Formats: sequence, structure tokens, C-alpha cells
Amino acid sequence: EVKLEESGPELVKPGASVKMSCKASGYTFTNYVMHWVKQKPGQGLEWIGYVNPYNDGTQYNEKFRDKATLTSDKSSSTVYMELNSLTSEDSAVYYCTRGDYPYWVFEVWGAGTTVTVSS
Amino acid sequence: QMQLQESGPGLVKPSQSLSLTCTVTGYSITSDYAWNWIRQFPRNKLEWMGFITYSGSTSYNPSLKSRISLTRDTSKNQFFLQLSSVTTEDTATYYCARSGANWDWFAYWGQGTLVTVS
Amino acid sequence: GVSNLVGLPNNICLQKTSNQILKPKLISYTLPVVGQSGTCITDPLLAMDEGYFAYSHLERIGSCSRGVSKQRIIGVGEVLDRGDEVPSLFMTNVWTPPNPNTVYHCSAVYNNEFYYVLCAVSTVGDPILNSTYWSGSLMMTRLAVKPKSNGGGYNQHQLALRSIEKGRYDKVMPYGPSGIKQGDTLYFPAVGFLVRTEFKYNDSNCPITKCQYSKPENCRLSMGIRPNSHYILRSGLLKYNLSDGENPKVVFIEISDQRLSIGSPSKIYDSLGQPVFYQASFSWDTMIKFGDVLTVNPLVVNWRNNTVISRPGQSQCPRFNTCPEICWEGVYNDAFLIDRINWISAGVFLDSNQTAENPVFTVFKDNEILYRAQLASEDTNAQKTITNCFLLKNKIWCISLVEIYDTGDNVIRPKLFAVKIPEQCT
Amino acid sequence: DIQMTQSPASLAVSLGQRATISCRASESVDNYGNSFMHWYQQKPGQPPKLLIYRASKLESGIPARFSGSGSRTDFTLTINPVEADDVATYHCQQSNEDPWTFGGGTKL
Amino acid sequence: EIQMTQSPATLSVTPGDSVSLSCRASQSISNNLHWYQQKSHESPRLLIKYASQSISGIPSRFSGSGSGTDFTLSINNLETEDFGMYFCQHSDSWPFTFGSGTK
Amino acid sequence: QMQLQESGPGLVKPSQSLSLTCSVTGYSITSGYYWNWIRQFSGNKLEWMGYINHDGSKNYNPSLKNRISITRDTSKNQFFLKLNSVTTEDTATYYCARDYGSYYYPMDYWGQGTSVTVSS
Amino acid sequence: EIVLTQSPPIMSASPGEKVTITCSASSSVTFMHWFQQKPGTSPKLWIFSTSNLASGVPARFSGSGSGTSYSLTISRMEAEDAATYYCQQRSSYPFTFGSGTKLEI
Ligand SMILES: *[C@@H]1O[C@H](CO)[C@@H](O)[C@H](O)[C@H]1NC(C)=O
Ligand SMILES: *[C@@H]1O[C@H](CO)[C@@H](O)[C@H](O)[C@H]1NC(C)=O
Ligand SMILES: *[C@@H]1O[C@H](CO)[C@@H](O)[C@H](O)[C@H]1NC(C)=O
Ligand SMILES: *[C@@H]1O[C@H](CO)[C@@H](O)[C@H](O)[C@H]1NC(C)=O
Ligand SMILES: *[C@@H]1O[C@H](CO)[C@@H](O)[C@H](O)[C@H]1NC(C)=O
Repeated sequence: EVKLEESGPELVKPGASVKMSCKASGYTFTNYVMHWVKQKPGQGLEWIGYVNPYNDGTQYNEKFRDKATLTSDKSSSTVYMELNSLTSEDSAVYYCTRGDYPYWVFEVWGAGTTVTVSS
Repeated sequence: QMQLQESGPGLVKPSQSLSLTCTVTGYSITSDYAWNWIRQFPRNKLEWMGFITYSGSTSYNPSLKSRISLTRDTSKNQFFLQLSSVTTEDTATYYCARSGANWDWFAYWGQGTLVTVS
Repeated sequence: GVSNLVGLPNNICLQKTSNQILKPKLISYTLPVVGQSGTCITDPLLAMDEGYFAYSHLERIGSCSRGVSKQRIIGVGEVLDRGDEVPSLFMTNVWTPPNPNTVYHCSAVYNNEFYYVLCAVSTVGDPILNSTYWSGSLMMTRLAVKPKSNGGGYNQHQLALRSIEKGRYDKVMPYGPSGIKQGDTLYFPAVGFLVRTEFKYNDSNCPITKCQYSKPENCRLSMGIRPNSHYILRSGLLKYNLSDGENPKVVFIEISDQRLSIGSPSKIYDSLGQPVFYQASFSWDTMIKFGDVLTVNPLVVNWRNNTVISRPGQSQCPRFNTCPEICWEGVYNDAFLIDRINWISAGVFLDSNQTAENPVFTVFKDNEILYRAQLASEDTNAQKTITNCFLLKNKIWCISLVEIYDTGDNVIRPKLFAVKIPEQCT
Repeated sequence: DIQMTQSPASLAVSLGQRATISCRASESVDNYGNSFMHWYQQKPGQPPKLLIYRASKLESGIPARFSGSGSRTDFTLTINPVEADDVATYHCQQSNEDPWTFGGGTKL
Repeated sequence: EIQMTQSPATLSVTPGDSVSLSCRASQSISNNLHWYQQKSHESPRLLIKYASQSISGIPSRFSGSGSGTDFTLSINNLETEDFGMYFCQHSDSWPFTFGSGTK
Repeated sequence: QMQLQESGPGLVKPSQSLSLTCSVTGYSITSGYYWNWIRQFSGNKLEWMGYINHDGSKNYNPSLKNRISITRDTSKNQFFLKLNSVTTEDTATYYCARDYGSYYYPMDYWGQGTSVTVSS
Repeated sequence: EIVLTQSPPIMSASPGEKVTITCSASSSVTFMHWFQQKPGTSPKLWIFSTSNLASGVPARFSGSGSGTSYSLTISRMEAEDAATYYCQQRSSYPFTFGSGTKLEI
């Protein structure tokens, strides 16, 4: 079964940096890209950006280009997201999705890991 | 009907120009098929020397390629054969023919004109 | 409605599947004439750009090799929807050279509603195998993809060549099917005949490590069609700046020295907003040589590290051969890139070890073939394949010309296959 | 250049008898299952007339007694029967390779 | 980027009814938008790919339609398991944007 | 665009070596054309002195093969004609040119030439 | 040394009339370039190969010929065409030239 598992909910002070993990199991990890999508509580979804693990090729949103970086490793078949200097408007849940039918349809979704940026 | 009829001088000087003309009646030259110029030696040995297609392309005999030139005339609906440096053995009965439906056989032939080099 | 290949890949299959998900269709640029046979079509040329195409062929009567040349056809036209969401070539402008035996190795480029075909005039034969006596003459034909009713020189024009810049090379000749445009500049694929004595090669540079049967000079004597050949063939581009002046210079841009093989039929095509260069493998290295173009001038090509697609050779240089041995043999099986994210490309490749037969349309990654479809029987002989992919009504369609000489035909002609990159991966 | 030799050069046949002419091609004129051999009849004082095209097919209006057969190197032309209209010269022409060399002549 | 506007923002459906949700685009997207459904405290799940195609594991009531600018998601014989948030995401321009949301 | 400029002694004593230097501006000798010397006498008759190729291969007129030397200098980007023995029949204008040899497109660009006079 | 010769050594042409200049070769040559030279001016390539006009040459010029005989043809000569035309062979070394000037009237 294609299962994406997100690192458990964070608790981050403002001005710090946070790294979330998402592990992919049940399939060849270096054949489909992996997207990261933001959702504020009570608001709509925002696509942050994707990483291709076959060649480590990343592409970000314009609003999230200087805010997030996306890495991946095929040794553990895992994707990583690092956010730096988070304003307190980043208390939100993050989803790791699998791009299928090319790479822009998010069929398989992760559990969703939530981070809260407050003092 | 396409009666091809040849013409031109029947007596040419050696090491000169051999100009021959074929007129096609009843058909258009620049419509389809290929128009061949074929010579027959006095020993009844026929030889193919070239054709000109409907689009203006010319294919020549490799052994005559330096001397032979086939040209066309759309307005008069004729086609001309030119042979440079005609020698003594080039005396022959010349025919102009239409290539057939598959272009490798000569369906109708002209009456032919005898050219003597003397 | 045919446009160039741009944008993101949407609604296709780009995963490895063993199912028969590819459905090729037998398209034709013209209807076959009934009750006609006994002619052979050689040296085909198919080039595609912005919904327009050009074709060129030498139709001979009799033998395929040394029969009588019936005609040479260079014709451009529009690539339109044929009625059932399938693209077929539609010829509009046709031209025939008056001397079909002297025209060799045409090379076709689109730029601004005209199509520039650059060929080589040669009264000595094919300018590759008896290049020492070749004059070096070329020809440029401008064919309008939209021909007006009374245009005169607009429909068919012969641009005179007067200024040839070629540098150190003794002669140059266009040596491939299709090139690109960059603004007003035409980049034809081409080759340059250099003399062998001034060919600068480090004999310790070519990799001879993995094979115990290769002397380390074979990489240099394999750079010509003979070990003792006068000329070596260096591939590259020929540049024609149409705003250079009254008589533009035609400038030879040599290929980069990295992964240097012999000059073979090459092709540069603008895929997904960037040029991709494919050089054929007419040499010891039989893996497919194609890759991104880092710079057009000078020609630097980031070659793909492809391990799964190769070409059928002959004896002493088979398929999947990597050791440097002296051979000038091979086939032109091009690949058109359809996805720049994973570098997935589609093309027709022949699937036999020593024999040029079994054309299979293969969509493949760098080191994995995704899915393939047989265009004919397993023992059907095919020689040279030209694939061009595009977007028709937001669907990726690849039109491929294959030199299929299937048994039982009374006429020999390349077959045209429209293969849609399939929407659903099941 | 395929050298073409047809035999016999001097052939005389009585009326109502089968006439046989055998043409030798120095190379092969069959390439993709197509036989590029043609038989022409040339009456004296007249241009040659196409009798048989592609070595097995009869021209329109030509009587069916003229029958061409054979393949590869060797071809044959058979007349069954003859009459007082076959006094002509018969040529076998190849068209597989350049040039399209004709044959010699048959005096019949 | 292209803004996906979902209409109406909130909806009230008695079970057993048929409901249509509209997704509008600022630019013209060819056929590339996808319909997702997300329940309370759940990750979104895919319903419709490329505005017309249905994926496995989904009931056939969720039907997509439309091309260009206006797109429609139609649900027939609706039951209590269809209540939640619905999104449309385009996939032709590079900044993939989700819609505002529909109840 | 490039220019070729010939320089050398205009007056040369008989039976003395004659030297000309043709300087090239705007192009490279080692990557390019065939660089020739051509001599045109007092009567309007040109005679091809010889060439040096871009690789360094040197070709001479067989009527002059015992006296002519066409060497080159890449760092100064210029090439020299040296005549070992000069008689009164060498009073002529000398041109340095570039072309492509027996190529179909020679593109002969010629320098303006210098009139070398041989007398006493 | 293939020895070329141009048949009218001092051809005279009144302006506007059709004029033809012929170069004859001692043996067979594939090419015959034509150079134009004015007094006080280095020769310039005018017709390269056999019939190919060079860069900047007016369209009134037309080359022709084959084997050992080649021709330079001007359909309508103007006042600017009073020069000296030479034929050069490049088939076999050495390269050889000719002579032959033009007149205004
Ligand atoms: C190459 O072409 C020239 C053209 O004249 C010919 O003389 C020569 O024999 C040819 N060489 C071959 C076919 O090997
Ligand atoms: C050829 O390559 C070898 C590799 O070590 C190098 O030592 C040698 O100098 C090279 N020869 C040249 C650059 O002429
Ligand atoms: C073509 O020529 C124009 C002007 O002559 C120049 O601006 C342009 O850069 C040229 N294109 C090239 C060198 O690719
Ligand atoms: C191919 O591999 C070489 C090293 O073997 C590397 O330098 C090059 O970047 C690779 N090219 C691509 C397109 O991956
Ligand atoms: C030759 O064909 C066999 C199977 O028929 C294949 O396994 C082998 O790899 C081929 N040879 C090479 C050198 O790839």
C-alpha cells in the first residue's frame, strides 16, 4: 500500500527553524515526486512545492521560495522540509503528497503534521 | 493519343552539338510520367540515355553523363535532347518515348529520326 | 491545432508498465496511388516545427541502392488534425530539384513561415564516402509552409550561398534531418571534414579501462569511415543568421570534445523551451548519444547517461557495445524528449542485436525503459527512424518515420506512425 | 551496368509453332519481389512496341499468345502460335539498376 | 498565479439531493484541475483528476465537468458521508493554487 | 572583419633575399584559411607564389620551389615571404591573400599589395 | 602546370551591349574562378566556382562553361565594369591566371 507518514506535531518558538520528515513506503520511492502543501486551520490549502527524488529536483512557490527548502534521500526513502525564521503566522498543518498521473495530482496524502509557532 | 514526333538535323558534324527535339501531341508534359530519349544503333542495339520527369527532374545514363542534357518547354509542351562532342559512333536512330504507369517501361514511342555523323 | 511541446506534463503515463498501453496509428502524408509499384524510397527527411513539417525523399526505380533516381521531393506542409483526433501530415508546397542524383544529406529548419532546407550538391557521389573529391557545394531552398496562389519567389526560392565560415575544417556539409531556430538564426545539424593529420586527440583520454580487447588508438582511427581515411568527421551545427546581411555567412560550430565520436546524422530540436542534441552512434559507442544543449555557440552538449537504449550495429560493433573498436556502422534512431522533469523521451528504436529490424516505439527514462510497442513484426527490417513529438489539442503526439521494408510489398516506402502518449497508465 | 544477352540471335520458326527466346541478365533484376524485365517488339521501319511489362503482364490490346515467364537471371518469351505478323526484332530490357540497358536483337 | 475561486462559500444540502459546486479560474486552464474532499481533522482525499476522470475507490456519484474557466463538480443521491470541505487545484501554471473552499 | 597589410623593402638589390611580412588583423592564422602569396608582374599577369596552410603545411609553385619560403608567426599573427635569390624579373607587386584552397567557396580576400622594385 | 588562356586579350565593349569573355584551359578543370581587377586596386573574386556570383557582384554577371572552356557573361554592361578579368583554376597545383581588359566604348 502506498503510505506516506509525517513526522509528529512540532512546538516551535518564533525565530527558530523546524525540519519535518515524511517517510514513503510500499513503492519505488525514486519514481514519483513528492509535494509539500500547507493548510492553515480554518483556511484553504496552499501548495508549497515539490521535490523529485530521482534527480533531487525541487521547485517552490513564489511565497515559499525564501521560506522553505526541500531535500530528499533514497537511502531512507524519505523527504525532508526545513523552514527558517518562522513568523507566528506559520501555525499550520503540512501534508506530504505523492504526485501521480504525471506529478501534479495528489492522490496519496500523508497524515499531516502540525506545527505551532508561538512563545 | 500522345503521338510523340522527333525532329532535328539528321547530319551533324563530329565534335559538335547534337540537338534534337520531341513534341508531344494530345497530352501535357508537365502533368505526369517521364519522357525518355532512347537511341538505337545500326546493329539494332537499343540504348537508354535518359529521361526528364514531369516536375523537371532529369535522370541520365551514367556512361553519357558528361555530355547529355535533357531540357523541357512547358509553353510549347516539348522536350529537347542535347549531346556535346558527338563522335563517329553516335550515329543512331533516336526515339522519344513516354515512361509507363510504373515509369520503368516505355509505353508509346516516337517514330524516331536517324542521325548520321559524317 | 498542432503546437510545439511546452508546459508541464499533464494527463499521460510516465511509469513503467508491461501492458499494451501504446496505440500507434498508420498515418500518411499522401494517399497511395492505386495500381502503382516498383519503386523504392530512400534518404527520407522528416522535420517538424510549430505545426509545420517538411519531408524529403529520393524515389528510385528498381534497386533500392543503385537504381535510376525517379525523383527527389522536398515538400513542406501543415500538420493538421485528420478528423478523428489523430495528426497526419498534409503537404502544401512541393519542389523537385532538376538533378536528383547530386542532392545529398538535406537538413531542414523552420523560421517565420518559411522552411529552409540545406542540402549538399555533389557530382562525385555521396560526400561522406568519397569526400576527398567532393567540391564542398551546398544549397539552400526556401519553401513556404503557406503558399499563396501567385507568389513567385515566395513559394519556392533558392538562396545563393556565398560566404562559408568553417575554420580549421577542410569542408562542411549538413548531416542531419532537423535543426532549430534561435530568433533569426538557423542551426542545422552538420558535419565537418577535417584532415586526419591535424586531428588533436589525446590517446590516453578515451576510456579503454573496462575492455581488454581495445588498443587506445582505436578511438582516433574510429573517428573516420576508414582507419586510413583522409578526413575525420566532426559533428556540430551550421549557423545561418538571416539578418547578417545580403549574403549571410554559414558558420560551422564544432561539437564539444566531451564524449567525442564520429560525425553521424545528428539533430537538434527545441523541446520544452530548450535545445536537445542527438548525435547518432555510427561508431564503437552504441548507446544513444543525446542530451541537453548548454550553449548553441559553441556547441556544448550535456549528454544523457543512457544505459538501456542502444542501436543495432553489424559485426564487431553490436548493440550495447561500449569498447572502442574500429567500426563505422550504425543506424539513425532518434529520440524526442517529452518530459524535462525526469528526462523521459520517446522514439522508435530497432530491437535486434546484429540486424537492423524490429522497430519498437519506446518511451524510456535515462536508465529504464517505461513502455514499448511493436510497430511491425519481429523480423520486419527497418533502417532509420525519425521521431518528433508535439501537442495536438493538449495531447502529446509523436509522429515517427520508419524505414520499414516489410515483406510482401511491391513498393518500398517509409511508414508514418502517429503514437499518442497515452492518458491513462492502465 | 547489367549486360544483357538474349538467345538465339538467329531464330526461324514455322507457322503454328511455339517460338522460345531466352534472355540472360548478368546480375539479378528481382529485388523486392518485383521483376524488372520488359519485352519489346520492333517491326522493321517501326518503333519498338511494348509487349510484356514486368516479365509476366500483358500490355493492353496486345494478343495473349505472347507470354513472358522466368525470373531472377533467366527470362523467357514464348509465342504460341506464330502467324505472319511476328517478323520483327525482340528486345529484353532490364530496369533494376542504372542504366536501363536493353538486350540485343532476335531476327525472327 | 491563477486564482481558483470556489462558489458558493458555504452550502446546505439535505441528504438525497444533487448539488453542483463551481470552480472558476482567472486565466484559462485547459482541462487540468482536480477535485479533492477533506473531512474534519482528516487529510484531503482525491475525488476527480483532470476535471472529468474518476479514480478507484470512489463512488460514481462524484462527477466532474467543464473546461476552460468554469468547472463543475456534481454529486447525485448525496448521503451523510459526503459532508465536508471540497477543493479544486489547477496543474498547468507552475504555482498550483487551491480554491477558497465549499461546504 | 579582417585586414591584410604587406610590409617590406620596396627597393631590393639583385641576387639578394627579398622579405615581406603580411600582418593580419581581425583573424587567426592557426584557426582558419589558406594564406597565399601571389605575385603580379609589370605586365598585368598574376602568378601564384604559394601558400602556407593554417596547420603549417607549406605549398610552393614548382617554378619557384628552389627560392621561396613562406613561414609564419602566430604570436604576431603574420606571415612572411622570403625569396632567396631575386633577379630583375621579380620586379612586381606582391599580394597576401586568404582563401579556402580548392574548396567550392574560396572567398578570396586580397591585401592591397606592395610593389617591390628590383634594380641597381 | 595547366595553362589557361583568355581568347579576346583586349576585348572592347560599347556600354549596354551583351559581352562575353572566354577562358580556355590546357586540360580538364572542374572549377574556374573569375577575378576582377581595376588599376591601382588588388584583384577581387568576382565569380567563384563556375557560375556562382561572389558577394556584392551585380546580377548582370553570369558565369558559364564546362570542361576546359568557361565563359563570363554580362547581359547589360555599365560604366563600372571596365576592369581586367582573370580566370583561375584550382583543380591541380599550381594555380594559374590569364589576362584581358575592358574598354568604355
Ligand atoms: C569519387 O568521385 C570522383 C568524381 O570524379 C571519381 O573520379 C572517383 O573515382 C570517386 N571515388 C570513388 C567512387 O571511390
Ligand atoms: C595526454 O593525456 C595524459 C594523461 O595523463 C597527459 O599526461 C599528457 O600530457 C596528454 N598529452 C598532451 C596534452 O599532449
Ligand atoms: C545575427 O546578427 C545580428 C546582427 O547582424 C546580431 O545582433 C545577432 O546577435 C546575430 N545572431 C547570432 C550571432 O546568433
Ligand atoms: C553523466 O555522468 C557524468 C559522470 O559519469 C556526469 O559528469 C554528467 O553530468 C552526467 N550527465 C547527466 C546529464 O546526468
Ligand atoms: C544479444 O542478444 C541477447 C539476447 O538475444 C542479449 O541478452 C544480449 O545482451 C545481446 N548482446 C549485447 C552485447 O547486448
